[PDB]
Amino acid sequence: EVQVQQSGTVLARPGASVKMSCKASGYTFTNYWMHWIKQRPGLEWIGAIYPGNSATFYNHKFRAKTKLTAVTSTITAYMELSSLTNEDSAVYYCTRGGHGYYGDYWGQGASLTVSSAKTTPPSVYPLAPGSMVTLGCLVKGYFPEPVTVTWNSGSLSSGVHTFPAVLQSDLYTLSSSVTVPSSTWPSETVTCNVAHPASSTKVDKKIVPR
Amino acid sequence: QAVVTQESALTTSPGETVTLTCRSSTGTVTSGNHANWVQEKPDHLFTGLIGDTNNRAPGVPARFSGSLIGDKAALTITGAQPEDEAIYFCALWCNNHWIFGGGTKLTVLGQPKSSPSVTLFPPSSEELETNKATLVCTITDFYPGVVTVDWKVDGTPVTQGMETTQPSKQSNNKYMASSYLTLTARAWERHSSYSCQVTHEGHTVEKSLSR
Ligand SMILES: C[C@H]1O[C@H](O[C@H]2[C@H](O)[C@@H](CO)O[C@H](O)[C@H]2O[C@H]2O[C@H](CO)[C@H](O)[C@H](O)[C@H]2O)[C@H](O)C[C@H]1O
Repeated sequence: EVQVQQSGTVLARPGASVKMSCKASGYTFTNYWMHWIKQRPGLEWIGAIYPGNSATFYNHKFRAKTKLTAVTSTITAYMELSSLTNEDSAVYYCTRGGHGYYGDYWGQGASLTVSSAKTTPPSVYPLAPGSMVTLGCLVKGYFPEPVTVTWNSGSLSSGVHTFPAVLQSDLYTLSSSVTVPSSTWPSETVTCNVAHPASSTKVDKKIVPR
Repeated sequence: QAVVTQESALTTSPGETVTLTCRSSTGTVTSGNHANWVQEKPDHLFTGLIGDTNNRAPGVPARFSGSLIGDKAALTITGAQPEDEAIYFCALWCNNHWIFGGGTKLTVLGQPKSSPSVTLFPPSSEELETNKATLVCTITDFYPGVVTVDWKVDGTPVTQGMETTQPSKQSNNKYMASSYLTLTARAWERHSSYSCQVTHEGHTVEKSLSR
């Protein structure tokens, strides 16, 4: 049916430039506008291209930054972003538009991160307190995303909360918690397992009373 | 320029009718502004709803309708379902730019309200050993998904040094979020009492510890 397929995750340095792609399927490309949308934790319109006659509209704010193109042959629209800064880190969407609208069907979004940080392993710390008890693990200072966290090698699935990463001093920090019966710990061990594939890190942290 | 304004959060019950509005700083919204409405669900899942002021996009349920109600564009959901709990953004075509509203968080009460479980954890000794101190406040199981987090160090409000994640949806459809206070072990040792204060639906939950 209609599908707008986007390219994947991009990692880039300051000053550099990147090209993102968006392929149309289930409709005639040349009769619709392909728009591009920036999401940074608010939404902003970048601009739009009409592939049948290659007309474009830009947001004035993005005129110096973006270049939109389309190939009616490979049914792909493209966006070039140049002179990257950290302010360009955001998720970007391409959307299908027509008369009076910009986006009935949306792509899934391609994530862009602009950073000069290098690949760093996480430092993992146990979070002990000292009816039910809540234990946690802090995954601090890693780059890039993602880390995965299991508890007791996946055995402890129930009551587990892994939080979204926040950026602190250009590296990520994440935490995960598990709540277990208070009669169960310290008696039955609780270990968090953190893997960070980019730095091929695999670390286990037993939670011990304080 | 033009600023587009929307309610920031609305709450309704399943079966009820709710209306979301979209106003512009350049005066009345008209037809030539082609008001668009779209929906954001958990995990960057966007769905176009309304195009050109009132056209339903393909496969949008008929309970969603768009209209002008006076000087404003509005989205009316007649008979709201639990799956309509989402962020709704309007946009207007103005001076050859699509300009976005801030988005409205709509809660459609699919289950009873739930107060947050707040846990505050001290820095681990292993971290202190690196000359750093991070306090972690985890906030889970609250519904509606709207929370304000404040940090207090010896009663003084903390204005720098903390990070809070945007509320995230749990698998049981309640919400969770975490907040961090990072200090150097020297600032950590200069104060006795630390508090994580979470306000949900007018009520505050406070968790405190002492060094
Ligand atoms: C990108 C842009 O696409 C749509 O507007 C276009 C119209 O559909 C076509 C034909 O009707 O003409 C123009 O290329 C676009 O018109 C928009 O811009 C004109 C410029 O004179 C006017 O402002 C029109 O009101 C406006 O529709 C879509 O409707 C809006 C936008 O996403």
